[PDB]
Amino acid sequence: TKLKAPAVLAYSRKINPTNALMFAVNWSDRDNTTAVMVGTKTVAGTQSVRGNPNDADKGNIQTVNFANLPHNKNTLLVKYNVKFVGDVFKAELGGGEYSNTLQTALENTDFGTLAYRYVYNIAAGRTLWRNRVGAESIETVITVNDQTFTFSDLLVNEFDEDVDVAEIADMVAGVLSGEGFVTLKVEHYMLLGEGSEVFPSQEFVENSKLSKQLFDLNGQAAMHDQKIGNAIRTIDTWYEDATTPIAVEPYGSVVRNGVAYRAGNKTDLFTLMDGAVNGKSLTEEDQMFVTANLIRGGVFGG
Amino acid sequence: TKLKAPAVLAYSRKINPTNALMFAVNWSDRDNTTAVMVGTKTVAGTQSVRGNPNDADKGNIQTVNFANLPHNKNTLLVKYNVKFVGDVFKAELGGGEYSNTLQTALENTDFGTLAYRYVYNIAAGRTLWRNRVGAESIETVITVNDQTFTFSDLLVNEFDEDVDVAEIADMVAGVLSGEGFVTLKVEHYMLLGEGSEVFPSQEFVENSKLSKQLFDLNGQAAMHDQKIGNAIRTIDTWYEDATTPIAVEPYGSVVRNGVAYRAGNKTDLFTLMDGAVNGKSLTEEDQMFVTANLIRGGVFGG
Amino acid sequence: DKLTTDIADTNVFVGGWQLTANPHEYCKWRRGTKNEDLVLTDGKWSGNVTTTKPIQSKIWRKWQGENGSITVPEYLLDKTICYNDFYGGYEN
Repeated sequence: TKLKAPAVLAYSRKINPTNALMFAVNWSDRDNTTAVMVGTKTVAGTQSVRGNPNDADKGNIQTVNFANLPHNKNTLLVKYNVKFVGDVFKAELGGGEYSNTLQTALENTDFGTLAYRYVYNIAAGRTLWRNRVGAESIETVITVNDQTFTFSDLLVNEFDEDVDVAEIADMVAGVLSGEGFVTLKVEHYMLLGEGSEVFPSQEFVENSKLSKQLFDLNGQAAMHDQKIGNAIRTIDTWYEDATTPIAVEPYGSVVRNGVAYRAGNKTDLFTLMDGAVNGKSLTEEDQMFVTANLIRGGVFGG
Repeated sequence: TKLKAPAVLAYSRKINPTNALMFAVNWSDRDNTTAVMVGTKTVAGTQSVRGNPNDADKGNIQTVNFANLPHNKNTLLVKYNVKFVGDVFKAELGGGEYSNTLQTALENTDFGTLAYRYVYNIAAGRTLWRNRVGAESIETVITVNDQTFTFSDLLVNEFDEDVDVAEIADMVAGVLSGEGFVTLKVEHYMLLGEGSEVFPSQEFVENSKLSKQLFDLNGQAAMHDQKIGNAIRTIDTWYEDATTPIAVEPYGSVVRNGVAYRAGNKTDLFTLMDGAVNGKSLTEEDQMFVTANLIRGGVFGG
Repeated sequence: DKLTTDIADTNVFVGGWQLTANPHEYCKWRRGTKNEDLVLTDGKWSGNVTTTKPIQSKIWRKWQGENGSITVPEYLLDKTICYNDFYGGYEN
């Protein structure tokens, strides 16, 4: 026995968001959208690094990218489309023995809690990352198969029971449990105030003159689709000493805190995945974690 | 012990001001706000550069900006929204092996005084550097959670007692010590005189380029958001040989004076946070300085 | 075979050559290589130094430096001495 893995085994992304475009609107006039633009501003700092104090003198003086709301509109709108996709247990490019034993292992997983946590991360505005900082009110409009759901300020770190989140999560769980797909056009309205600086996705650059460069599409401020998709799967509350939901990862790994939350304590994806294939009984929360990693995607080879 | 600081450790900015848009009003006609336009006059002159002696014969048609009040309005109005945000102890890139120790070492911070000095720098006119100079009348209106506050005569150098700043400082300290945000719409009306020349903030030009760029949003004179953020945190009167409040820097460093006040004398932020996570007894003033830096934010790694 | 009881020219019984400049030219006290000195000034190195990062695997103690100078042979001046906080000079 002991089906190990295909070395080539990989799964695809079952939750595909678009690039979250940023627009400037008013809280009452949400139809007059204007492209928030990514400009560049120059900056004179103080050269304050942790190490040597003898270069605290003279300017830091460099250019960065900035994106502010114009001072005639006080609301930031974030447009994206999240497409949940079915056939989640089939391997896109992995094998056909290990994948179907994993399919039969997770065939009784609770897709309802999975879909509710995804639609809650969409609807509470967790896809907004620092744009929620100092927001009067966060209104999320989710249009799914010609049905508009409006959400007020929900508490994000706890997945409290809401009937409209459960309503959208019904078709999202129906998609994720079987075949098919569903599309969620999500519009965020946050009253950031007139002229408030917004926070689009920053870019990775090496030889650029900009110290910080924001992601843009034809100059319009936008968030990365991988950033939005990372904030979809910030549902993991089933690791050891769970306090806050972290992103669904094969190791429970957060880059920012610098510590993996499921590595070294036999609660990672690969040990539970090999156990689920080899026939030991999985509990419900780690079954949901393994299914969440399957619909996240990733090469589970090695 | 020996809790060594993370290399990725950073804090977000917690005092977020908008760009200070500048308008022309009268002293008794405060509602008619006309936007102060940056004019730009051309100056004819040959180029003189060190690297190109062959190009000094002809060229360098430069066109330098300026910004005065119009000859029918005698009051300059400066509008900006300062957004104070809470949970200043949360590290955004740091983590929680060091940032959680900082939470539990700076919980005894008197945020009342911190916030007082922030709102006093807001109200007294620290955010109006060269255009409060020579003004026969200074006025500040703060609108906060549908409350209007009026300030006329506050000397900016010392933080004297006035119950109006104190009133706002209460809700500002309640934000900064706890969770949430507060927004102060600050409009400064300074009576400089009929057609007096005003002072927007300056973009960085090269050694060559043009003489001086004034800060423009959509053609109208304004001042930088980080420059106002320099004004708000200008509360540091707790370094050794403290004469005037300086901007709270991780090294206590001012660029324009060519000296750093807290660098190289064991009062820099980094030694104080390592002392806090190693648990030696801090006084109230340096702990307040550390909390002011964490409110300011910035990456502290090495 | 070097510290012998002869006078030679670079020897120890030197006689006749004390009159000449030969025992001070061919027998040089602290005869070293050319040795130029790359100097660290406030964290900023002078010549072809290029600060690098050490492996941070097992370092117990590492003290930092801002001033001072390093003595580099002229042979290794051709390439960057690549000064580092943990181990000083090398060939990389």
